Amino acid sequence: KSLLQQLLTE
Amino acid sequence: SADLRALAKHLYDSYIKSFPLTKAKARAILTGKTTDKSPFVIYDMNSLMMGEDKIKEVAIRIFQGCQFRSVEAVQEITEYAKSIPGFVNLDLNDQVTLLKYGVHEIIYTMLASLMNKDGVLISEGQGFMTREFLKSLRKPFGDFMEPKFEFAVKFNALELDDSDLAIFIAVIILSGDRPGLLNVKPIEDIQDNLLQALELQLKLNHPESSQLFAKLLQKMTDLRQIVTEHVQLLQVIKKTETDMSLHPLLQEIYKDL
Ligand SMILES: COc1ccc2c(c[n+](C)c3c4cc5c(cc4ccc23)OCO5)c1OC
Repeated sequence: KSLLQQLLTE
Repeated sequence: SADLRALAKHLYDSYIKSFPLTKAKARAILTGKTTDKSPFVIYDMNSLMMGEDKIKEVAIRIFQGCQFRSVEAVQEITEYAKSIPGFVNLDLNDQVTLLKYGVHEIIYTMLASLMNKDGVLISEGQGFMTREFLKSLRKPFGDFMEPKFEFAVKFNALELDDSDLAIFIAVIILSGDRPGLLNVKPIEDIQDNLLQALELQLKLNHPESSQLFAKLLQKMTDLRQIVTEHVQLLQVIKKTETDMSLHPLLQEIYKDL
């Protein structure tokens, strides 16, 4: 759900 | 000492990779010391219409252009935070929390790099919006930017360069006092090291600037008041301004805050 979380694992 | 300079250089190199528009490139544009450009100047409604192609009532369209630039900045700052040694090994929820509560302080910091007392570079340096024009927007829109201009003029008088800013931004992101952090100690340990690198950077790069380090610590306090004040203004906007709606990334950041 978190957008920041997906950004951080790219 | 040598380890502190290698950390400082690593952070500068990542900063250059993460942020396409640096303070050095921006002051060139602002002072007109560049070859390409110039930026299109937006100083009234007529020049706003003309400059539109770079890149709903006016206050609104402007406010909603700022969201997308803030959204791009969040992404660049995220990329930058992942280069700070130790940061990607932190609990992933703590990374999210550090960026959530830290990204606006960093945005306001780096926005000073694009400002002088007369206005602000926008669209990756392709436009310049005057301070006067922005204050002439209807309440409460005329007030968003002014306290950022007031911050930036005093911040800019410190004369930091990109090398200084890289470490200063990293210190701010590694703040162990953000709400809901699960494991504070590893974050303060990293920040303790970034603080010592910052101190040595200021000593060597600004040898005649007495107490510069103490002055930047105080700017970190001032950033928190700026962000508090900005959140209040946003609150007032949710309470009126009918159609308005944050970008989903901003909604995440603002959720609670
Ligand atoms: C991250 O870089 C940024 C980030 C935010 C902004 C920005 C420039 N402007 C004009 C605004 C802005 C202008 C406004 C406003 C709200 C605003 C909110 C943010 C920005 O409401 C009244 O007019 C910018 O410059 C390159």
